[PDB]
Amino acid sequence: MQGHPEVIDYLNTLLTGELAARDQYFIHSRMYEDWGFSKLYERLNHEMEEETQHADALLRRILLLEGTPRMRPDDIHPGTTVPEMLEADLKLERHVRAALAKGIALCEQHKDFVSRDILKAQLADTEEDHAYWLEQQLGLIARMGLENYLQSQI
Amino acid sequence: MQGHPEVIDYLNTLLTGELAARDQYFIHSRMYEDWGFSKLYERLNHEMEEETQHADALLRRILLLEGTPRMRPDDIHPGTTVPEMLEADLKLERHVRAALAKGIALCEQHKDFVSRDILKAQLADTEEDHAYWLEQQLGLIARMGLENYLQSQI
Amino acid sequence: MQGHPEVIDYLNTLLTGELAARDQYFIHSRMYEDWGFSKLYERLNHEMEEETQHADALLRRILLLEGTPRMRPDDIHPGTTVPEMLEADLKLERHVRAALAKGIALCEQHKDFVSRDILKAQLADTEEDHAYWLEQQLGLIARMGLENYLQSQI
Amino acid sequence: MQGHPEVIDYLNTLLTGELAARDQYFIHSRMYEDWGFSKLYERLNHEMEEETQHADALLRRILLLEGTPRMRPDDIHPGTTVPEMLEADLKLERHVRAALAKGIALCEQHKDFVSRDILKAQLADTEEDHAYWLEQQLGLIARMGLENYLQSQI
Amino acid sequence: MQGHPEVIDYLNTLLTGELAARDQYFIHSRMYEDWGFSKLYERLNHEMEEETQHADALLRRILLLEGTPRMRPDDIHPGTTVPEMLEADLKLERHVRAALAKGIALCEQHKDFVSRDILKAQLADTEEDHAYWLEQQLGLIARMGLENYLQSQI
Amino acid sequence: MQGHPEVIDYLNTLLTGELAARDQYFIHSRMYEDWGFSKLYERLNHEMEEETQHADALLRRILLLEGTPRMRPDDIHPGTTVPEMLEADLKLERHVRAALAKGIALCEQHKDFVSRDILKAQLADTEEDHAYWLEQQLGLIARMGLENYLQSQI
Amino acid sequence: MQGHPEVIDYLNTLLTGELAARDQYFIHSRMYEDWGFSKLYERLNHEMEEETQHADALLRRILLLEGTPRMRPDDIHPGTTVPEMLEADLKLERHVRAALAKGIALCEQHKDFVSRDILKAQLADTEEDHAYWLEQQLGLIARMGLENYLQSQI
Ligand SMILES: [Fe+3]
Ligand SMILES: [Fe+3]
Ligand SMILES: [Fe+3]
Ligand SMILES: [Fe+3]
Ligand SMILES: [Fe+3]
Ligand SMILES: [Fe+3]
Ligand SMILES: [Fe+3]
Ligand SMILES: [Fe+3]
Ligand SMILES: [Fe+3]
Ligand SMILES: [Fe+3]
Ligand SMILES: [Fe+3]
Ligand SMILES: [Fe+3]
Ligand SMILES: [Fe+3]
Ligand SMILES: [Fe+3]
Ligand SMILES: [Fe+3]
Ligand SMILES: [Fe+3]
Ligand SMILES: [Fe+3]
Ligand SMILES: [Fe+3]
Ligand SMILES: [Fe+3]
Ligand SMILES: [Fe+3]
Ligand SMILES: [Fe+3]
Ligand SMILES: [Fe+3]
Ligand SMILES: [Fe+3]
Ligand SMILES: [Fe+3]
Ligand SMILES: [Fe+3]
Ligand SMILES: [Fe+3]
Ligand SMILES: [Fe+3]
Ligand SMILES: [Fe+3]
Ligand SMILES: [Fe+3]
Ligand SMILES: [Fe+3]
Ligand SMILES: [Fe+3]
Ligand SMILES: [Fe+3]
Ligand SMILES: [Fe+3]
Ligand SMILES: [Fe+3]
Ligand SMILES: [Fe+3]
Ligand code: NA
Repeated sequence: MQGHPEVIDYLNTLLTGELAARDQYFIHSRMYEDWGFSKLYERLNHEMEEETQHADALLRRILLLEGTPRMRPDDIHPGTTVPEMLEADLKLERHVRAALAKGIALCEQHKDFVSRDILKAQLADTEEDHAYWLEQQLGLIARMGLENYLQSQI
Repeated sequence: MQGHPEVIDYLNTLLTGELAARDQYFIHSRMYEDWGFSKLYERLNHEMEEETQHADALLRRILLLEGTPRMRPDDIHPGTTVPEMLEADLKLERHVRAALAKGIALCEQHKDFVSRDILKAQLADTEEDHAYWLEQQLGLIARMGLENYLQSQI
Repeated sequence: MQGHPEVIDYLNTLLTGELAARDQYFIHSRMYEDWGFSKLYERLNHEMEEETQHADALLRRILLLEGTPRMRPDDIHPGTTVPEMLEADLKLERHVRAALAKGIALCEQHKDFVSRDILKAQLADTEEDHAYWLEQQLGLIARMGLENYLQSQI
Repeated sequence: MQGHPEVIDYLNTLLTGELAARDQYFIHSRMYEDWGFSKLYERLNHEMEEETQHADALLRRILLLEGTPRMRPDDIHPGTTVPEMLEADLKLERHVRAALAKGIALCEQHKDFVSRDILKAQLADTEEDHAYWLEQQLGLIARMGLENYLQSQI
Repeated sequence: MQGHPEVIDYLNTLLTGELAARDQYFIHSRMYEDWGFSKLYERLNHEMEEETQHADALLRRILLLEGTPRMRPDDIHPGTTVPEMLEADLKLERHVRAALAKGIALCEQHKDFVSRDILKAQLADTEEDHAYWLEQQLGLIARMGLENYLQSQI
Repeated sequence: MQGHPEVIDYLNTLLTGELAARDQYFIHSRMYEDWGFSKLYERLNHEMEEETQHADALLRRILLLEGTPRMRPDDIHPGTTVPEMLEADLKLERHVRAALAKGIALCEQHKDFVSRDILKAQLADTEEDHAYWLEQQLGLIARMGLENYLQSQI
Repeated sequence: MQGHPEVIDYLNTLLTGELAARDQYFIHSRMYEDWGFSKLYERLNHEMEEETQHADALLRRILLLEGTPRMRPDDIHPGTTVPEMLEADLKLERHVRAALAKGIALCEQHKDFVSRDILKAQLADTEEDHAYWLEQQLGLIARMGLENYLQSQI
């Protein structure tokens, strides 16, 4: 079934963004492990798998709609310290959140309700799981201090 | 069996107080979880269930005594930080403690010994479980500092 | 992430309504049990738990959106006989249904699609589970008579 | 193997009748459930599955005999109340019974003994299971009254 | 709860379409089995069950909304060869897809968000399961030839 | 119990025909295995066992009726290639089908209803299992070509 | 421990190549599934996981050696048909093979024997698993024809 060219293009924009999110969590999780923070490694490794699934859902939907997926990831922007890395992932998730919301609006306008639902599932993941967890870590650092927070992530 | 109107009225006062305790633990537990303190969430979520059972015991006893339960909760007074929330719950439990003790005295005076025993069970919970645990947390903050205490509640 | 103030306010209106639904089922279920209708007790006790979960979902979403939840329940309006209690719960659910539908429209307008989905889940529960079951009981009373219906709920 | 054109045509008449029986039980069972009579729902849902199997046996036999099955169901005639629905299903089963008996006679005449046996299996189901159960329900309503009968089907 | 007459009417249009889809898969699956293609039989038998569930969801929703379901299936249009049957089912699913999308738009307009969600679930099934699988089979025939494809479906 | 001499004689005719069917499947199944088509071997080996049981039922019935069974099999007519062997077994089953139908008519005429039922069971096996499967194989060869069909039977 | 800058740079070149291999298998596997070749989907999905592990081993080794991993994947070059996709993956694996062999030589020269061993493990995977399997598929297409080969991958 041929999708609407505007929806396919916009799914392709989301796809290169999810491929990038996957890669930024790839490097941050391994950096965390390199420093001995295994709890941060585990969480961001898990989030890398989750972004791979988000990318996979977009890719498959684009193929079903007879589009050609764009496989070049967006640039990533890794941090160099634990607070910079948390902030960099939160900025990325906020960008994804905004992009998914605009995508849902576009899908509704072009009456592509299944693509809309696929983006809504990812939006809920972005807001209630990925971004929220990051806001919490930054909040924890603010409440107990960075040293105590890092101790808790060994 | 018709209870004494003074006992029924006083059980109704305790009931609106327990409905309020339930609700104050509802909001504090979720605030704790919002900030990433899952151990505080778990404990206050558990205490919300316990106040619901205390409310339930009062409600059922009022119905057995052919009274009409008053279902409007007392106002709650949530805190805005972990130490304010602990202090606010301790103040509420101290109020409940005093109210239950006065109720036991009233039940004894009106020779309603089963209602007295129901309040005694709740009084033991209030003093030895709910209030004591709160005093302990505040004591811990005083002994290791707030930052260390918060770290321990992640 | 800061939610839209209009959405947060409206979620807060829904929250005080769910806290009230929870409490009206609290008292009706116990009244049913007081009279010996254990099947009505079981169903409304189950519905009290369900409204507590609906309230919980709203409360958590409001906190995620950086709002302050309003914990005062709306007034309840319990019945005094089995048909009045069924009618009173149906009137409450119809009110909730209308309020949730208006909320979904508001969330769509402010492009808060995750809050919309949370309300849609609750709307489906309200229409297809809570309100429908009540309409059925009233329908049963109409078809076999109140005496037979009450016999069936022992 | 080419069947006798008269037998194939007559199997096709039975087939559109079974497709209709399936559909009339589809709607009646769901109407019963809509009203809260789950025991009537369960029985007629089960009978819908049974008519689907009766239809399936006829359809497959028609294909084996190199005919073309007629898939348009006969008109159905649902009732609007429990006694009308029982009467409407009994009238349909009595019609099926008569049609199957005439079919068995036709198959015997054209020496199609396997098609005869397939109709005999369905005739036994129609008389001893479907129609009999309906006659029993109507008999029960007559003996204990409609209100008591409906109570028993919740 | 009385639904909007325009939504009820449109659900009734979808219902007669699902009853038809169920019946077209009924006959095609049995034709496939008659020819010895058991893998096609299994898949279309499974899809017949799925359309029966789609019909059932619509029927129940119409009853909940106090409408009267229309139980006459749309005409079906079975093929006479494996490629015609695949094409005929794909044409039917494309028609259903378009009809469901228009229905979702109508439900949104009349603020019937639960009926909208029921259609969205069916739309996802239609696009991502039923229609996609058909497009794949036709694609396979194009890539390996009809003879090889038929061999693979024994 | 002495059977009718005409029925006994006719059962004896069917018996020598079943002994022959058993033997023709004996040789064809082993020829299929000799060539490496193990799926054809398995099916015709299974059908040899089934004809042995059909023969056994006739033999025992003849003895019960105090007749003397005729144990000389009819001549068989094996094919020399897979399509000739399928055609030769289909011709044999069509002959058996016709002979069983005439036998059922004869049994009905002589009011030997148990012998009739024994032949009806075998007739259903002949039409719906043995002959149908053969027609299907020949149909498959016609649809995918003989080479592909043979590949599928390895 | 600081690695040799020339080795770190060369590991970084291999890393962007493995990230690309991972992505080319990502898209090809999903394209294969889109067309209904589930065996090709399964194999290339498995190879995507394997390249992710190869990338992960390089990334971690670069961090251990105190380098900064380069996370931008090389360009990929997906095919548009099954033979083009197989050829495109074989060309990529041949490039990886050559790059790994040059890397092993470089590591030996700089006496980084553990990095050498990590590349040797990946080289064995590339030659004996990934590239060999691709050569086999192309060989199969050449021996039985593309149509038969595609049939075998459903
Ligand atoms: Fe997760
Ligand atoms: Fe997660
Ligand atoms: Fe994502
Ligand atoms: Fe998640
Ligand atoms: Fe994310
Ligand atoms: Fe406890
Ligand atoms: Fe406790
Ligand atoms: Fe208490
Ligand atoms: Fe306790
Ligand atoms: Fe307490
Ligand atoms: Fe429930
Ligand atoms: Fe419920
Ligand atoms: Fe609710
Ligand atoms: Fe529910
Ligand atoms: Fe509710
Ligand atoms: Fe049955
Ligand atoms: Fe039955
Ligand atoms: Fe029937
Ligand atoms: Fe039956
Ligand atoms: Fe029937
Ligand atoms: Fe399925
Ligand atoms: Fe399916
Ligand atoms: Fe459907
Ligand atoms: Fe499906
Ligand atoms: Fe469908
Ligand atoms: Fe068998
Ligand atoms: Fe057999
Ligand atoms: Fe036989
Ligand atoms: Fe058999
Ligand atoms: Fe036979
Ligand atoms: Fe492997
Ligand atoms: Fe491998
Ligand atoms: Fe590799
Ligand atoms: Fe490998
Ligand atoms: Fe490789
Ligand atoms: Na082949």
